Amino acid sequence: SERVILAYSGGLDTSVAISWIGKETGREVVAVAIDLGQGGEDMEVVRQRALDCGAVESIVIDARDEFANDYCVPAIQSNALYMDRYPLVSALSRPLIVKHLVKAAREHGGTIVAHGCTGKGNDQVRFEVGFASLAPDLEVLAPVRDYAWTREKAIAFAEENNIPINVTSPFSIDQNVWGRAVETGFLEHLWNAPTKDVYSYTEDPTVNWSTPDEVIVGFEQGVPVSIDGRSVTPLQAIEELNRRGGEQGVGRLDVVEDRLVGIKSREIYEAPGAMVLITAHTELEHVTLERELGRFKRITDQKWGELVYDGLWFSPLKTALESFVAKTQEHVTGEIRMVLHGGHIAVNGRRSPKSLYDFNLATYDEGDTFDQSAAKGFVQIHGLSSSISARRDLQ
Amino acid sequence: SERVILAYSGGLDTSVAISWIGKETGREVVAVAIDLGQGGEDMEVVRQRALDCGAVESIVIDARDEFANDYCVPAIQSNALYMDRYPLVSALSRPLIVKHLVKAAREHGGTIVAHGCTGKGNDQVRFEVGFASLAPDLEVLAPVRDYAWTREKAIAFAEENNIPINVTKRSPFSIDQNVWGRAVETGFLEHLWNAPTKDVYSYTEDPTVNWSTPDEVIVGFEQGVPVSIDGRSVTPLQAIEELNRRGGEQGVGRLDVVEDRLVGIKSREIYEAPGAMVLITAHTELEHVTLERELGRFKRITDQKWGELVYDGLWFSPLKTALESFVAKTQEHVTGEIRMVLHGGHIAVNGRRSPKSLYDFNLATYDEGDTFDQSAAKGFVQIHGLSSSISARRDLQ
Amino acid sequence: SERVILAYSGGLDTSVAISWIGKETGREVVAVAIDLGQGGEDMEVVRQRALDCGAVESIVIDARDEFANDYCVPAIQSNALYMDRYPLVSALSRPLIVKHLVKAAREHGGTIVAHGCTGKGNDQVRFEVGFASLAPDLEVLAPVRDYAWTREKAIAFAEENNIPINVTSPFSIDQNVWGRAVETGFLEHLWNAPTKDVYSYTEDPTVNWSTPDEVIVGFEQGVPVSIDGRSVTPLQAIEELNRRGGEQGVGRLDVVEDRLVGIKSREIYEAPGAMVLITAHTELEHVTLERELGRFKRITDQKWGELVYDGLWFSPLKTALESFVAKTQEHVTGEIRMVLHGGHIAVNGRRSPKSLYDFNLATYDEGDTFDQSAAKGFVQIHGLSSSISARRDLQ
Amino acid sequence: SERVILAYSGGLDTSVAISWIGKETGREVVAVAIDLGQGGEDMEVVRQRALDCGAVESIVIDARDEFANDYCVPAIQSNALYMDRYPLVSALSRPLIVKHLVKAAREHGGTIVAHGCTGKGNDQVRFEVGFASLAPDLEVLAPVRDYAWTREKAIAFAEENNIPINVTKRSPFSIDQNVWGRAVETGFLEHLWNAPTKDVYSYTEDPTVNWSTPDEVIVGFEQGVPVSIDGRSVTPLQAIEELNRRGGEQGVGRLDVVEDRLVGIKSREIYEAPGAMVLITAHTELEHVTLERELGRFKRITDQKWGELVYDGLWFSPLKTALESFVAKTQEHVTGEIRMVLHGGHIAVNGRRSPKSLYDFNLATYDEGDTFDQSAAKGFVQIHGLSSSISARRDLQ
Ligand SMILES: Nc1ncnc2c1ncn2[C@@H]1O[C@H](COP(=O)(O)OP(=O)(O)NP(=O)(O)O)[C@@H](O)[C@H]1O
Ligand SMILES: Nc1ncnc2c1ncn2[C@@H]1O[C@H](COP(=O)(O)OP(=O)(O)NP(=O)(O)O)[C@@H](O)[C@H]1O
Ligand SMILES: Nc1ncnc2c1ncn2[C@@H]1O[C@H](COP(=O)(O)OP(=O)(O)NP(=O)(O)O)[C@@H](O)[C@H]1O
Ligand SMILES: Nc1ncnc2c1ncn2[C@@H]1O[C@H](COP(=O)(O)OP(=O)(O)NP(=O)(O)O)[C@@H](O)[C@H]1O
Ligand SMILES: NC(=[NH2+])NCCC[C@H](N)C(=O)O
Ligand SMILES: NC(=[NH2+])NCCC[C@H](N)C(=O)O
Ligand SMILES: NC(=[NH2+])NCCC[C@H](N)C(=O)O
Ligand SMILES: NC(=[NH2+])NCCC[C@H](N)C(=O)O
Ligand SMILES: [Mg+2]
Ligand SMILES: [Mg+2]
Ligand SMILES: [Mg+2]
Ligand SMILES: [Mg+2]
Ligand SMILES: [Mg+2]
Ligand SMILES: [Mg+2]
Repeated sequence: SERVILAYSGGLDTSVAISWIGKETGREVVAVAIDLGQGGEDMEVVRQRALDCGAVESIVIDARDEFANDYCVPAIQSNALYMDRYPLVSALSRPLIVKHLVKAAREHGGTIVAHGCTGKGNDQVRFEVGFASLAPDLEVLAPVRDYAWTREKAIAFAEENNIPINVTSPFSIDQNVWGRAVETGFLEHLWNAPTKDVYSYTEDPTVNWSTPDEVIVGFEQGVPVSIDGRSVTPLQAIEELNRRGGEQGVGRLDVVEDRLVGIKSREIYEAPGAMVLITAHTELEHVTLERELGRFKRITDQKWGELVYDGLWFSPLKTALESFVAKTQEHVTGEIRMVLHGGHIAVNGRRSPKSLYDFNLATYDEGDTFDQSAAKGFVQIHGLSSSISARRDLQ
Repeated sequence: SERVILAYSGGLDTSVAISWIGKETGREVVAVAIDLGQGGEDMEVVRQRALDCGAVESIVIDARDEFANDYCVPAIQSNALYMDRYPLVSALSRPLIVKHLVKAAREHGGTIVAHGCTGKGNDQVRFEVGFASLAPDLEVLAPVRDYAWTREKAIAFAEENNIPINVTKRSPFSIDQNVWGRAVETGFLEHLWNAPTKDVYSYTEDPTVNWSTPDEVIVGFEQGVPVSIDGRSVTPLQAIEELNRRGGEQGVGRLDVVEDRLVGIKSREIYEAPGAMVLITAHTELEHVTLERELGRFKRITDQKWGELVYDGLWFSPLKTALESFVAKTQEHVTGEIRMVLHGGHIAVNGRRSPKSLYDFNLATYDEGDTFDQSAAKGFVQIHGLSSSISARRDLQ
Repeated sequence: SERVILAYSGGLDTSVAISWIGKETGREVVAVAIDLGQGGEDMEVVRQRALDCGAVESIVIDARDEFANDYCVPAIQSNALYMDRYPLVSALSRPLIVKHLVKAAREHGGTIVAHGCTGKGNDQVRFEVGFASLAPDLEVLAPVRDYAWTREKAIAFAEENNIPINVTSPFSIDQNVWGRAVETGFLEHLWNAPTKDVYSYTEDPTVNWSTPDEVIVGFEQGVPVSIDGRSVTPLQAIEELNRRGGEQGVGRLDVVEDRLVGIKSREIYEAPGAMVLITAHTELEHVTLERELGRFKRITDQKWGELVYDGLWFSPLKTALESFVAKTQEHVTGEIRMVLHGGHIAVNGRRSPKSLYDFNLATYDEGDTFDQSAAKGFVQIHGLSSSISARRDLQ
Repeated sequence: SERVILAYSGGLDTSVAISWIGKETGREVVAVAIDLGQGGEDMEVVRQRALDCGAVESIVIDARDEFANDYCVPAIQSNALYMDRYPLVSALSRPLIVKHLVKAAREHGGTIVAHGCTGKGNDQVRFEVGFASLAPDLEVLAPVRDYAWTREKAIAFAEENNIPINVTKRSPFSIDQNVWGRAVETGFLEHLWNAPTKDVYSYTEDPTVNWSTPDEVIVGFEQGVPVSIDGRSVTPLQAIEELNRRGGEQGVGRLDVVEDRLVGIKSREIYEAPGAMVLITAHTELEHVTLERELGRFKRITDQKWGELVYDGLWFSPLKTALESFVAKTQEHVTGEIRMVLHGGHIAVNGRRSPKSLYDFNLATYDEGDTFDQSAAKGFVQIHGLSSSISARRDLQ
């Protein structure tokens, strides 16, 4: 029916965009809001807002389990830490939102999709490269980037058209079950430290002095499946570790990162459950993956994180890396014990039915099975090519 | 006089090895003890012990500053973390010991060098590849690996040959320590479900002890070298020692790692490296402010490779040497200060400043001073996504 | 029955080894000879020789198709060129020989396997790492390396025990359907050029002046499946291109390579079919694989070739790379036209039903669909981070 | 005087662009023509044409040696082959043109630089990223991409404004050539099942022509720089030109490539680069003789990355610059001679010699002089294979 399908968050800009897009294009607007565990307002209140702001149809998709299962678990399996710091909090959800917006377009006669991203962020890239890969036939509208859009203009438009919207905190927040990101003007200066007011997912790391939390996280083929012996879904694992890590101030990040669009920016993140899961998963790989496979997998972990940050979730390199990763995870099964305390994650135990750790090869005790007679010859040949090079250097 | 040059630590085993090597080879032994900040017994007491055990010469080399400057600083510049966990505590010192043992051989007429490493560790590799690179003419003697030299054989030899040595009780800990960090291996910790207890720690206090007084510290670098702490100029050795103290008081740098040995097996070790972890963390944060994006992405690859080379006994290899040329160029503008809070066993960055910053407030900000030209973005996104879009179209066709 | 299973090539050393191993160990010997297309003597003549030299059982395994399908085709799919020169001629067959020797051990009550490799080559590594991965319970005997073995000693042993064996050319040859390797004393000097006598698989590149051979090689999901429109099996593809490439002197290689055991050595190879197949497969990937996937796949191609050279065919990194490769090959389907002439392979045509080449995006003709309005903005942001770095450098 | 500095090739389009830019901007134009060995019209004829078309100044820079020394030699040292096919013919010259255009701007009071690249090629990127790095104060004008400047608009403008220019017939070939190689694009070859015909070639003869007389050539390097041919000393430019001639006579360096443009599309191009391919082939062979194994493995990674950076318009990027520091160290011992036969369009190596060789005859040989200690091999194999053996055991358990 030649609709515009709007990725709808419930905020001022996308709410005004509904009738603004209607006027600019002459088309009806279907609002699509995704529950990723962002909390705050009930999703029905968001759904209703889009209707009151002129959407012909307004839908909520509960994608929390899908987000955990199909986006967060892959990030865990590639130990994804952008800059070796950031578990891709905002980046991971964008391809999922894209997927559902395309699906909604097929269902509701949409020929255009729209998003409210700005022109100096990464999110525009993640949305628009995604749309171009999944549905190039759809026109993509970026009203906030491409149409001389300002808050004042949006508010003036809302006033002129009696749009029922709240137009009344200096924090720019993005949160979901995987983590929370905070931008504020004060923190754009790199010598300014964050204050307690920036935080929500986590308690101050000083709170629980005599009550550390020791937790055991179990994985089966790279997927988190248990906490302290209790079976859990991936969403439940993330939520429980968000709570337990958050109570210990774990996962507070303060990062200067390279945006794909050419600039550095400073951001604050809270990602307690994510950091516990990625740390544990890494420790389990050290127990279950052979040396040279592990060395190379640190390269593919890094590449994967870059691809997803760079808006290339749907790229063929990312997809092929997933086939590599799936094979590596076959035996990544076992339990990792960590103490959560003081904002810190401290591993102190591992066990695995797929362990490559061999006590008898490692021990000096009576059970020692390592044949040391091999070592002299190994060292001689291991060192030979660089020895020959050194001789030449010195000649 | 065709001497044996012994890498001498002062321990019972290598002490009795001096006398034993003398009888078994008929050669004179020169003991060389290197001060790397291992503490323990005074070096002169160590030096004398070798003499009393039959060494014809016994020397001590104070290499603490050389170690910090020429080994620890390179590790900082490559953010060296083996397994992404371990800043190479025991690995770093080995090439420096090799260098000095070779120098001692040339000066004291040595034709044989000896070490006390075992046959299932990495240190044998680091020593012997080093010797093969720096001085292939020297024969290498490894009594522990190749001639079954044990504590028992040593205690027995010293009693049978009336060697004036005091036999110390056996420790449950296998410990290697220097100014850069401390490594602990115990039988109990060979079981991966056993957690360490407080008795394995020495360099660091439990995080709970000084919990009430978090320590905010500023570390300054110039061209990738640590040069100041809280505004005070320091040498690299002083930087390491001060941050060992301050991080140690906060329980920072406690590591518990299952690592891949080059000799094909996994093993579990405890490390304490408070100063090293503060320096490497701060250095990494400073590179995020001062190195361009794609240079940074590739340097994480070379950082990893460098750590592997040094772990694998390849400090002197031509790839390691060539990576150092790459690293030196990258460090030219790695100058600035990083502010961190040490608390709870954790290092928390909360500030950066740099006269070489690539951060541009006006390009990043949303305030009135915003200079970012957003008109470029639509086109950038179209072309950045185009090759994968074409691939997707083919996939779906 | 506590047998030794010998990897049996039919030569002097392994023939004498049969009764020598029998005396040294007191065990019966099962000889296992693999047909990899090495030609020369009929395989039955080889089988019979082992019996006459004292083997209790002697078997021939015809593994030519298996070698092509399961070892050569993976090498094609990773464009495997060691040193960017050598398509792993001798390296590829070793894991296959290992596989069949282990199988024979299970069938014939073998507790020991034996091979005739020397101590300064790569082949000992490929055999023994393979045995250690597939069957660590088997003792591995290396009589030629570990038992003070010399040709004179072997001949003296044969004389003393009346072993019926030929004990009478200075070439050290290893050949199979994938290629031919030649070692000779004269060529151990790097300023010595090879003479015509070193060659067998290929004609001199000067022969066919006015009769070049244009060939079309077709692939389906990375597997060679046609030549000049004719369907072929992978073995048939290799054999036909060996012939056609060989007639044009294609695939003559002269390489200084790094052995895993620490030394450089000089070797001559003939690999006409292999080089045609790998060249064509590479050209087809340039047509069918997206840019950044191709850039990364050149890294995995190199790593794969190193792993196989280094005796790590069965390693978990190699196996995981195969999962990566399998995904990349999904659309590597199409035909590559090349001229074979003068020792050279010259591509001059491609076609593919899975092509990523878009004529209309590339052309300047009337059909041009490239939107150039995007380019200014792309260049501005692509260049921004290094521009900012340059500004800092210059300040 | 707020001049426009025009990267001037001498072609019809940019010639009329001079006059057109003058009227459209009211600014004076300075034309800068760079001699990179493109041949064709005499540079002074080119220089004069710009003046006749209204340029206030017209200069010619002979950059042939600078190009060989500072751009082609780095490409040789990184064995630069884009797609593992293309030695960057057109990509290499762009940063050198940028440098000279910036220098000309400073000298002649230019505030604007202009180029004639299109919006779907790589050259726009190489020019504009270059300008943004070297001289961000300069405005960049791109008439072809941004102001619809075409041949037709040029032929029309020159007739309407009485411009004293001779209008040459359109070529079916889009050609870019310099001393390093030649690139040809034709409509016919935009179809991937069309083979090139003899008329697309110029730098090289058909391989059949001189088939009866194969050319054996020795190329010598010193620290990775080509310095001799058949014993005769040469400059890098002389090396390139001589091997262009000798390889060209044998049909060497004919390339036909489907490549990935940075702007997201594939395209098909023909190249002729006889001298470049001989030099890069020889340089690679020499590294196999003079660089240690693991250094060589990693350098194939940096070789690939360097070629990508330069293709992608990132010659001036800090990763490229840092890789150059890595490369310089690797080249220290890349000294020696490589003997090849040029014939049949093919380059066939058949000899190497080097005073810095890592080849050791006695370690390799099976003759009586054999020095390889085989007793080390069994142990090496046991430990080399151990981690994958343990993994296999777990897999099978
Ligand atoms: N949960 C969601 N469901 C649907 N669309 C979403 C969701 N989250 C984000 N988006 C889309 O992503 C765009 C960018 O997200 P964001 O950076 O959160 O901007 P916003 O929500 O529009 N403004 P703000 O109130 O500042 O967060 C939004 O404009 C929406 O179009
Ligand atoms: N500071 C040093 N100066 C000289 N040689 C050293 C030094 N530290 C270690 N070595 C050498 O390295 C070998 C292995 O180190 P280590 O594992 O510390 O052995 P050890 O000291 O002999 N045994 P232990 O008493 O248990 O520490 C020693 O046997 C010495 O040969
Ligand atoms: N086709 C095969 N079937 C079985 N075993 C084989 C085969 N090819 C090689 N081998 C084994 O691989 C070992 C090394 O191969 P090679 O280098 O060919 O040595 P050889 O054949 O024993 N001596 P030579 O006559 O010089 O080739 C041989 O000794 C055999 O044990
Ligand atoms: N030798 C040179 N000296 C100066 N500027 C150059 C030179 N070669 C190329 N350029 C610049 O690079 C741009 C693109 O190169 P090219 O593709 O050769 O364009 P053209 O020469 O204008 N068109 P054509 O006549 O078809 O070759 C040219 O328009 C000039 O601006
Ligand atoms: N505060 C925010 N809204 N941040 C959104 C982006 C977060 C992070 N910089 C990313 O690119 O993924
Ligand atoms: N406890 C010890 N002595 N450890 C020494 C070795 C430490 C560490 N595993 C290394 O290889 O460098
Ligand atoms: N002439 C030979 N037998 N060569 C066998 C080995 C060939 C090659 N150097 C490899 O390691 O694979
Ligand atoms: N025919 C041409 N003018 N080609 C110029 C570009 C050549 C090559 N594709 C490059 O990007 O460097
Ligand atoms: Mg929002
Ligand atoms: Mg990493
Ligand atoms: Mg010690
Ligand atoms: Mg043979
Ligand atoms: Mg390669
Ligand atoms: Mg031109």
